[PDB]
Amino acid sequence: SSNAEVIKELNKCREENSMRLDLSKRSIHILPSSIKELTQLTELYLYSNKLQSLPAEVGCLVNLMTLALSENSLTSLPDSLDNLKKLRMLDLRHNKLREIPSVVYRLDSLTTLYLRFNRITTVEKDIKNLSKLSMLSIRENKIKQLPAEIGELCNLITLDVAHNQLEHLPKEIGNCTQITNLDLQHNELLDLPDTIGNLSSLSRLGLRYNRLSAIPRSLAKCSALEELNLENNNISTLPESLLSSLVKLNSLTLARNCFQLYPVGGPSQFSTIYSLNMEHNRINKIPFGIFSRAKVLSKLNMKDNQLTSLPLDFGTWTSMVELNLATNQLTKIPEDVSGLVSLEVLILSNNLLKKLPHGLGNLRKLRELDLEENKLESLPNEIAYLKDLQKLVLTNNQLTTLPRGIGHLTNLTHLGLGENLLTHLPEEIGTLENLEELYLNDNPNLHSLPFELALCSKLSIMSIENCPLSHLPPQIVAGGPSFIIQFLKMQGPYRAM
Repeated sequence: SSNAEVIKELNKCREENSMRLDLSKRSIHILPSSIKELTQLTELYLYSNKLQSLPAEVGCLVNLMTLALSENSLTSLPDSLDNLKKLRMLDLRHNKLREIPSVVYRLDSLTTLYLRFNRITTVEKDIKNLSKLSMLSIRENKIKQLPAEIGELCNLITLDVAHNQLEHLPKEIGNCTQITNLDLQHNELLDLPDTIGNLSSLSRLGLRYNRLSAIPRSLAKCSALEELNLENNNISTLPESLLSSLVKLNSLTLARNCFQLYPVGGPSQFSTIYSLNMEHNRINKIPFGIFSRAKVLSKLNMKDNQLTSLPLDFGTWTSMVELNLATNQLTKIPEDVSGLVSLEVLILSNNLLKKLPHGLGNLRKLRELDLEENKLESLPNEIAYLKDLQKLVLTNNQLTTLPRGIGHLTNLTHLGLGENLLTHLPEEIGTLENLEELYLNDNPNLHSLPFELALCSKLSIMSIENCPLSHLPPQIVAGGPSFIIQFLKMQGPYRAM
């Protein structure tokens, strides 16, 4: 972009006396000093350019309120910006700064300051001069510690310091009582200050990917929290009565932390939570009656744990919609499962299940049932009642035959039967009118396919690898699933139709 275009637009802005000037996305390398004349400017946009400095004449724009400089190559700012006593927003993201430019600390009128994607390493104590600051985003820098003077930003509402190197938070942060969004994820925090509980207005607290070994109990004062995501830390236990005090908390994630037992605090500590994710831990037992007050608990994720049995109150979980028990040590499913009348998704992959209970047939709302990597010897006949079942994954088991009720899963689109010991498919496979995918790969004893498989008019993916299929002609089997479906139509009773 030629500079002469920029000069012409600058003249156009002068004549129009536009309170707004937008020079963004013009690959400007250097800016003309004539900018001095545009004293009427209240908004100046310069984002997505190649600027490496600003001219000191920018400080002449004493009426300027918004200055957007993001997505540049700046390393400093001219000291003349101190004249902008009306500047409310300063945007300096993706800009290759190594320190907050000193002139920024003197802009006592700022309410919004963006410094993302820069190589800033510390916030100096002069941050207190920005007493009117309500938005501070110093995300994605190399900051190792925050100054205690951060606590004088009493008007701060959102503090976004994610993807930094904070080891501890300054205890003074509690004096910022108007904070509602505190993003601290992808840091190296080792503990949280007890004064965090003074942020009584806090609704969003981002803590995942840090190194916290515990949570302060004073956090229980932050009753405005709606989501507590504590993923990827060392938390092994929660403070007693922490959960039961967060009466707005609807999403709890305690994943990838070192929990061996469920959090202490009794059934009342889950009474307001829609979703509980406790994956990748070492919990070996779900306590009896733990969800007795969890009237709105819909999603329970227990993947990658050490559950050896389900609690005997399992059937009481009427409200449950999605239950994930994958990568555990379960040897059986209690008949009580029939109480889960609202259950829609049941993930049981990577367990030690040999049989499924009769009660599996009462899961009238079950749509997805994943049973991959178990030791299943057979399917119960009641499988025929899962009329809303759409996905039935049975890969890597010891299944040998399918019950004739399998054809009653009229809503089934996915039937995964890979890595099993199947000898035949039942002829009722042909009533799966909506069957779209049928995986039969690695069935060493599947020597034939029923003619009725030709009635599955939507079947669009089928795996036959490492199946003998010896009752089918060698040329047809080598021709792939297209030729086998064609062969079963024309040699079967359904050709003339």
